Amino acid sequence: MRLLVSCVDSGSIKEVLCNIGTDTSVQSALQPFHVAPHLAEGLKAYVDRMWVISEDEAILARNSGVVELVKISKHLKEPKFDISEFEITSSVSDLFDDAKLESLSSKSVKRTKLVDGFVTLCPIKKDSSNNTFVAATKSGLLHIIKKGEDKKLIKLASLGLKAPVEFLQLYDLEDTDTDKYIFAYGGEENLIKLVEIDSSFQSLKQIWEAKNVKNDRLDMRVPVWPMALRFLEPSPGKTEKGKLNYQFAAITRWSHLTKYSTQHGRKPFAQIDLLPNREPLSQMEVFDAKGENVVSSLGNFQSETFNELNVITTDYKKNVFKFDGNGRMLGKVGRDDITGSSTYIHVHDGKYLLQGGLDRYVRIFDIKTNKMLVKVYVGSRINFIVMLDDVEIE
Amino acid sequence: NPAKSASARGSYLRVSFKNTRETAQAINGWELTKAQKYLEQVLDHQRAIPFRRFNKARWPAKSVKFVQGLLQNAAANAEAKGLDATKLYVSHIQVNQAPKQRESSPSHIELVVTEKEEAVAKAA
Amino acid sequence: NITNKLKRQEIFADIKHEKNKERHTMRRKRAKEERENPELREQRLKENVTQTIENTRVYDETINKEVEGDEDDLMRYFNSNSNEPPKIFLTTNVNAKKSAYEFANILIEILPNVTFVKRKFGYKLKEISDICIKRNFTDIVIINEDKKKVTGLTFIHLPEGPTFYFKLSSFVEVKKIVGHGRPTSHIPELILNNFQTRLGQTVGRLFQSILPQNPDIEGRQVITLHNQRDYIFFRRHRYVFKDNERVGLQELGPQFTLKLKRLQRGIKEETEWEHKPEMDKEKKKFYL
Amino acid sequence: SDEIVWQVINQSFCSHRIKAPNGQNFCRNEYNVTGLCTRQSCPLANSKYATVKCDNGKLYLYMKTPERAHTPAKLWERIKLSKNYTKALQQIDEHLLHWSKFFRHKCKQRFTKLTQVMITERRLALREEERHYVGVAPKVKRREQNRERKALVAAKIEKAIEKELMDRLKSGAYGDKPLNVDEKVWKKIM
Amino acid sequence: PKIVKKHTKKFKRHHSDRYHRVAENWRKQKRGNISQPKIGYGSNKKTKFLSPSGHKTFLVANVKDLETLTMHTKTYAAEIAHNISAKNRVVILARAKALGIKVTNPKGRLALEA
Amino acid sequence: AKQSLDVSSDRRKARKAYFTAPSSQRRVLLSAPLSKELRAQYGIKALPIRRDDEVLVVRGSKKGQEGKISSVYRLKFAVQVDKVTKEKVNGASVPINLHPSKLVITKLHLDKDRKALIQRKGGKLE
RNA sequence: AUAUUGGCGAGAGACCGAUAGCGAACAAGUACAGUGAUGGAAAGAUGAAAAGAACUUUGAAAAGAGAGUGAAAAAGUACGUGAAAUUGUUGAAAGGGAAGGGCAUUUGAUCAGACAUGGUGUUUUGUGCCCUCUGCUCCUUGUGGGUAGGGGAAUCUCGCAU
RNA sequence: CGUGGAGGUCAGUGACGAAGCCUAGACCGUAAGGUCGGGUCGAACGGCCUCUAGUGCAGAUCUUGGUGGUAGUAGCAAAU
RNA sequence: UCUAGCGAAACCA
Ligand SMILES: [Zn+2]
Repeated sequence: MRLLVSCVDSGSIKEVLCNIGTDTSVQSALQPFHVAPHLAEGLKAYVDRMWVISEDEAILARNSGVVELVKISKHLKEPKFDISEFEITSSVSDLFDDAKLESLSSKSVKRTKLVDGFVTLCPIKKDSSNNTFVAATKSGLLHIIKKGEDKKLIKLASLGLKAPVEFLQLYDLEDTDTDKYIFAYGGEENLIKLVEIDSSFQSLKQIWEAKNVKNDRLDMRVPVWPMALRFLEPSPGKTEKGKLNYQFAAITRWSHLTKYSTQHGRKPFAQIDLLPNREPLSQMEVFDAKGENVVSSLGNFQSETFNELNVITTDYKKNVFKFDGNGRMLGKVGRDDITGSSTYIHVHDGKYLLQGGLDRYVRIFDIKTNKMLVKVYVGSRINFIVMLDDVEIE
Repeated sequence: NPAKSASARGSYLRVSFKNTRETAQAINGWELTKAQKYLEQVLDHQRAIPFRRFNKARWPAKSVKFVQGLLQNAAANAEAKGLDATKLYVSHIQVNQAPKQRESSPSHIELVVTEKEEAVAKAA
Repeated sequence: NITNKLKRQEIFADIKHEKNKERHTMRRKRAKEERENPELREQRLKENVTQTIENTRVYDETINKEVEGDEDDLMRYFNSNSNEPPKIFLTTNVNAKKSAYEFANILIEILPNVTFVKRKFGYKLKEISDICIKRNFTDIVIINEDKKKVTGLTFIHLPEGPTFYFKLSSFVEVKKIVGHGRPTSHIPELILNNFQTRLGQTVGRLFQSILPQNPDIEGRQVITLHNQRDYIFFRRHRYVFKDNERVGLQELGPQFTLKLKRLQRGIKEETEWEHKPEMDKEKKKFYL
Repeated sequence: SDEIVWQVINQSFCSHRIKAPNGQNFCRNEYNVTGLCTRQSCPLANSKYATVKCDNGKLYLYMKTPERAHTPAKLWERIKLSKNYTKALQQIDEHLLHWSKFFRHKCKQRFTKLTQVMITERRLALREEERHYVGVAPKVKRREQNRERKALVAAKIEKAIEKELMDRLKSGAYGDKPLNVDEKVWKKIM
Repeated sequence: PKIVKKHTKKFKRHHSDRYHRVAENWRKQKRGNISQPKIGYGSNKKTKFLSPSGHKTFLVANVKDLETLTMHTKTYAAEIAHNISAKNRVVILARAKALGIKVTNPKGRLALEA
Repeated sequence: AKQSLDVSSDRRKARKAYFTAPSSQRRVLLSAPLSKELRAQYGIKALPIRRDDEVLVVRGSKKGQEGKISSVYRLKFAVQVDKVTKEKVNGASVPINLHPSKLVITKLHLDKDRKALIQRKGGKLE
């Protein structure tokens, strides 16, 4: 297994070559074959988001608003294996706008001040040879980055959204042939909104907005802080004329799993208190219980049935949760081994779980058996990991 | 403070309890080496153990033998802890009764020896 | 075997008696043989080693590992600047009693540029943080008292610095100390002990930042924070550099015990580390 | 039968009835308006009955008729009360028209109490909570005390202080003839 | 109202200090310097069973018992039973402050951490 | 409940039966349930454990461990599995006396008596 | 068909819970006493697991002290829990051949002593069971109960938030 | 008013600590007594309506056990 | 005759 870890405390990446069963916490256990620091740029500019294009290049998100294309090589470690060496080829800068964020710092739930981050780094198109990628800020700035034919990153557009955008998910299910580019986004009292952008990437159109539920048991307004989202297949049966054909699910801050059928309408037809006392939730991943890969490359759950949906989330404490489509807890994941708030989790290939957070520990978990596969100390706070191909050296 | 303090404990000690209480009250609050030299003078009948409650000053040998055995034990424990010998004075001592039969009156002797403190002259 | 009470007690006590007889004779015979030869004494003590818990701790890679980006993080999340002294803010919790006021008065003399407030009802922590930022306080200290006893401490570095919640267990005043000593205006030196884990180095850099730098060498005063078994001990002392090469001490001000309960990113935002009793049951990790 | 049922409930075992230290009695009957178990109070002893009672958010007037003495599943009739306090008291007086003074009076009282409880709960939900309650297990407390004692006795911290002070001194870190150390003693080190 | 107590002290047996085997409960003997219990010391019927807070106490085991004091808040005061576990005591306290009932013994088996 | 008169429900009789049991009855008492896989293999839930077979631990402080049984300590109603030991401060090793109700058998050691027992209990033995 | 404080077995108890219950829950008709006939005790609880304290050291030896196991030695084969009588040390006070309490008050020491922090009216804006339109559903069929979709607060109005 | 046991009930309490013990801690009872805090502790126990009794102790030179002073005294096979 | 060691019982609002 090869891993690339965005290491915050160094402001770098680390390449990890380790086999199944590697545990750094025990001397008797398997030790990792190779640990490689790369591209250390200080804590002010740590890696936010990485996009691997198949092998030879990766895409980096700075905290300085800079998006970087990096050439990836392999060279022999001098049990034999190649290690990887990194070379930045192109960079596009100046994509953050903290002025609205310090402007909105009064109406803010968190106690710390607000700074911009690249929340979304992904292609716009499910088809390959896209060379047209998106970069989403917390400031609502959506940037259209083109890989040039001279192999140079060039920005095409910089469009605005509403203020704080905690998350932005693209819809990649069906009809890649048609030029229809659907995404959703939301944030602190910023409703989940479906927006189509034009395929010429010069204009967007907000096509849908959610609506809030009625008042609670205490007749209070329910606070709106959605945290994450994925898409499903649209509604089967008869479409209702002029509603929309979209079905998708989301995780709020206040422990609500919220399901959305646009055929039903703008209000949640289903909202679930997952945890007592409205515990904060951080990320949201979707998975098959048997480790199967049932999602898109952007992770959208390729089914129509909300009851088939199974999710994994994290709080701001040390907890990793599993839930069904109804909110019943399928279990806790590696609860006895983590000690930190898992900042980052990810379902890799259906059957592996990337974990890394404040614990300074990279944890490959099994999806199906719920067993820890690999534990690695890295010496840095973790916010993002990509997993390369499985290698099984010796 | 447990750090600058050693301890010695004796249990079930088949001695006359009343005589041991007197000779333990005689030794309290003394420097360790001076108290041991005093106990040596007791064995030569040079200086006697004064009797206050259970009574004039005798020389009860069997009590003093076990007492200085515990004093050697506490000194060895202090040196294993690595304390000063000259600062080391007995601070606490207590005798109480052991159970009667397993008519005799045995006892539990214990003592705590402590380094004498020395203060620091303040600067400016 | 035997289940009668008085038979079994007697038999096992006599077995103990014969055993301790034999052990005394054997150590005395070894003592005679090591009177003769000082080699096999050394061969015994090299042969068998007295196991202690300090000897046997679960291996951690955080021990003796360098911190990545330690200087930028050290200026970032900590106030580590000789140019900028810290504004320290004392935040004694709502409806405080007299005991926490006395402990705050103690803590005045420890910390530099320290400022006290009496909290009032209805001020949220974001509002307080905003006001302390506008007044350029760089860290706030919250005393949590309960039942007229100071039980908890909270440390927050203000420019989005990390939150620390320590549990104070045992506290001794100055007057209950026998070797009393009188502290002076002189800035003490500082001692940090056994902070070698990565979280321990984080906490050590925390206390290194919060405590005043630049000690007064004239007034021979020192403070100390010892770490043992996830129990840190605060004391403070006066120097006697003896001719006999052992420095002499007098425990000047108050002593207490702290234990980190919670280490959180930011101003109560996300928790890096917590304490649990299920962590305590393993009894050999000692998360420092 | 109501007075027979009442004297059974009174002179023998009312399962809901709770006995105070004062001597006063208290029904745990969920429909009972007053807390008490008295002749007017037990809903079991009376067939005409009414009660302000809240289901999750909304407050409902619950009516009990002698007409439905049988069929206790279909027993209670429910009326949604208005959020206007005045209008809901008017609704109470409407549905309790030609009705006795006790049920209307105590029913208005219970309505006011429940609405003010709603107000205080909204307040406490909005109220900031720094401290949270922790009960401490005695097992945990004893481990804390004894292990702090074992750590303090184990670590002879004073000797290690003397060690690190000699380490800082011999390492340097004080210059030539420091103000800490006497000059003769420092020359003995030198 | 103004609570009269009629007897501050306690009523002890004659010669109760003179022997350790003799208890301190009132037992009738079968000088006059010993206060003897009698019905004249019985307190006023309005003032009887009143705390110094001015309430009548009421033992509460769980939340359903606490809800029985919903209407009589100013008259009574809830007291948590001695054997309630600490998980339930915080729930009882939150529910009681929601109901606005004075708890006689808060902070029993409980501490406030952070 | 108890329908036969010849069955008794006295606690004192039941404990006196339990603690004074002969060893042939004890191996019937010392029984462990099979795995879901072994139930899918043979169609049978629980079996008298012996020492030659292989097991996993599903409760206790040593939960999620496994091994071959070293020896069945029938006198203490207990069973020493190999490699689940406490290592003393001398360095020597002593196994945890496990209890077969807290164990799940993973790999059976099949014998002719064992195969015939599976057959008489209705097993679909391969 | 009847009796059955014995034998061989069962099954029960509004029985006693280790000074009780058989003398005997335990190596009890035992130890022991009597020449004998006979009489006849006391004595239950480490822990979940002995994991029963490796090793160093004092120590004739008994016992220690470091150390460690254990969730707990505030469980160390003197062992669940561990009352009183009584003993030792320290602290405080009093006494000088002083005895105790009752009342009442000082002094000294000491403890308790809000998770209290709201209500009323007005105003700003926002939101929803508020308004409007379009539904669905349960019967106790009414002075009902639940529930959906879209729109609006541009105006009114209620509740909520502000 | 209190105690052992029994029927019903509180979907009573309880390993986040029952019962018991201590409590120069508070409260309610005229009292018999009851309630809570704290400490210790480790596995069961209470309130209410009834039933039932081997059901309430300071003495009986009561029974059994434990511990005093006498007293380091008498005295040295007083048991060894 | 003294020391040391061992060490009672009678009786006891
Ligand atoms: Zn009633």
